[PDB]
Amino acid sequence: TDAPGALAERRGNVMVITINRPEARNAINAAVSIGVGDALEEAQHDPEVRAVVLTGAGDKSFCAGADLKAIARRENLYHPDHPEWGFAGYVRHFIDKPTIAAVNGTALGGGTELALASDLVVADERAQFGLPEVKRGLIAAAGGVFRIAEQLPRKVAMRLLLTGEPLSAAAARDWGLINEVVEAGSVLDAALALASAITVNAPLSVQASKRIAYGVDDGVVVGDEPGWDRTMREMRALLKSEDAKEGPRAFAEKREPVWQAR
Amino acid sequence: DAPGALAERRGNVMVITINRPEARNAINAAVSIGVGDALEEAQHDPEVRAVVLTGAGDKSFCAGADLKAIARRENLYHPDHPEWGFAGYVRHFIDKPTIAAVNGTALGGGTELALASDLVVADERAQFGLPEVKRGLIAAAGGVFRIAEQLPRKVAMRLLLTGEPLSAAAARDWGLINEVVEAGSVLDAALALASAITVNAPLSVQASKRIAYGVDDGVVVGDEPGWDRTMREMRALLKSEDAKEGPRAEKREPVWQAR
Amino acid sequence: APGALAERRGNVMVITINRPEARNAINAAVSIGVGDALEEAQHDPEVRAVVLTGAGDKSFCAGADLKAIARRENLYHPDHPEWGFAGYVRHFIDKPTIAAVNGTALGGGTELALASDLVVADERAQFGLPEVKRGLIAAAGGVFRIAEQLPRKVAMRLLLTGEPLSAAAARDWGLINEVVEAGSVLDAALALASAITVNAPLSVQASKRIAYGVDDGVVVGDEPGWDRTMREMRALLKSEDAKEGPRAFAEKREPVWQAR
Repeated sequence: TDAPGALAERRGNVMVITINRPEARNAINAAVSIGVGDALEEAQHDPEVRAVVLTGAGDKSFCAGADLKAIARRENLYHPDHPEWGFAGYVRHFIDKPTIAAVNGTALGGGTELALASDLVVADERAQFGLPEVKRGLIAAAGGVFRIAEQLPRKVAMRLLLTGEPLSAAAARDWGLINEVVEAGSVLDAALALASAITVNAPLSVQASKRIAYGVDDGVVVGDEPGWDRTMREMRALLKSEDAKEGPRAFAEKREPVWQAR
Repeated sequence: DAPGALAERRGNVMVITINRPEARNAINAAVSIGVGDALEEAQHDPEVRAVVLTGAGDKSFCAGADLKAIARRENLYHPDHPEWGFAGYVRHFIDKPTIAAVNGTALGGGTELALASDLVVADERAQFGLPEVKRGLIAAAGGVFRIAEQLPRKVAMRLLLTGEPLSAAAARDWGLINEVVEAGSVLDAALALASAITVNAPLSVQASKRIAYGVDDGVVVGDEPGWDRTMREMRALLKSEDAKEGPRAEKREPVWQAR
Repeated sequence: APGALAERRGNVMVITINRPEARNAINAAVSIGVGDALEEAQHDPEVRAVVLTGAGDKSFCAGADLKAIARRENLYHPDHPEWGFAGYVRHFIDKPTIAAVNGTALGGGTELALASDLVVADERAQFGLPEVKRGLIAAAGGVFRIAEQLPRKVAMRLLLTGEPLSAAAARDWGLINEVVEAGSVLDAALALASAITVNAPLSVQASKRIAYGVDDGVVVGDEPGWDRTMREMRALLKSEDAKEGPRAFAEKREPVWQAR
């Protein structure tokens, strides 16, 4: 085997990054973060690259979320040499070039956070979104807790965040959270077509427009810093809780968890 | 002849009911004391995993600030907790989820209670809106700065500047509220929504809420400029002749002096 | 002829961009006309609302005047650079502003709509930020305001593709308030003005100052966006691509970008 966690390939002036763990529903671990993060860095630096598409290998999963076995090992999910890029080497990894998530199937928790972190999203009609973290005693630590209400109407975002219940591709599109819903199996082609609608434009204009729209000073999205800081503060406490143990233990034991609030 | 608001348990939910149906459940100090105290009790009671806010009866959730009490110089907030704001509710952050069960009219202050809630479920007959501008006042209970945070900017500005109402169906379509339900069933629908949250990990829910609202040291810090600007405008506005003329106007058109 | 006209319709000042032969594109003459009228409206207590529209039946405003840009002319009000593009986009006033979009509203024209409190549009109107197709950017507030007024993902598609949005689609997202029958946009705008001007003027004015976060006359929350926009635009205007884009559009051909 020895296949990398993520592949990178070039379709003309678009870099296509494919999460490459279908045997594990394309869940994020450190190996995926290395593949994705390095490819994004290459995309940033190669002036022949005009856009990036992120997708998942196979026909069922974009990204099922953070790898639960890695969490259980109390293992870092991020690029080991680039903690500053966050989850998947992606969610706190600003690049000047447009990013499009091509959501080929399940996109729960971490998968939805990858969508939120992308500029644009095209989804297979079968794709499901959501932030179910609150059902397991953790939280959407990869940006979801503070970005969801930035990209969906506040009340709609709060229902998703607090219930942990999923959202169809159609409902995601209706709220303005993803851009387009496409026929089963066509998500990569559709995303490359959207990429083409951007890459025909003036590169310096697209790059400058991105930096201004996200409030970027020196490669950092300034406005996200308090969100990251608050998320990190809360996770530190939560990862120390008895309930964060019970969530996984209960799921495995096929019983409802019994929460203690400690 | 009754308390301004009631608090009761439905399982692990505290239901807080505004209890002035003869005054269309308008907010005065008596309501603010009851609501505020019930919220603070909810916050520290481990048996309580969610809060539902609703109005007594089949007609009104909350018609707004009590204008009779407004005319008569009486403060509307909790006298021991001015910092909780209008109805003891709109500047009273709690960790636990809050659901407005809007059983009828929800105008001005009433819409501001919805804005202050995490989630909103509404009776099909419910109306929202911010008619303060028609009465020579403003939406001082958070409405002026929160409306554009929860609706698209242009849609919000139209509501704010015209003072015209918004139907329950329209609020739902815009994503200002979560669900519209059949007449009479709003409390059971809110309780169902509460159960979709309370099955989840409490510390997860509680942390998600703090992060999502940007809470540090129990306060929504991002709201401070809005409250400060509201307070300065409101103080200045209450001295204007138009702020007197508006409330008084005997079912006739007001005549504005811009003074 | 002045770049903008101003008339009264009751207690409403109607400002009309007056370069129909240039698709009502913005130059310094328009900024002078619009900016002066806005400030007159601010200080005349008989004026309770303002409507901004374009002359003719084809265009509200097709954008920044491209010949003026090619000459490196300033497009703003010579006496009031602080008001920004069209003497409008950084010119806060107390009183409600309604853009009555009678047709094409692209680039600068969409930026006028973004800067207005409310927007009513002719069914034929198109919105969009095609600056990215001409090697420039929406420097008149579009780059940072578009995601404030449309859902982030929808905004980012508009911004990065440069492709337009129909009046109906803009209304469906809540970017504008209403879509009306061809030719009726001014009447629709006046009707909406009336829905506001009957209200208490002190209340309306205070509601505006709070909703936009106005302190000591300054819309303070927009400062970082203006500052980033300004620093980027100055760097962009020095690139060959910023000259190629408009040259290519003038020459009816595809551009060849160099990333410089």
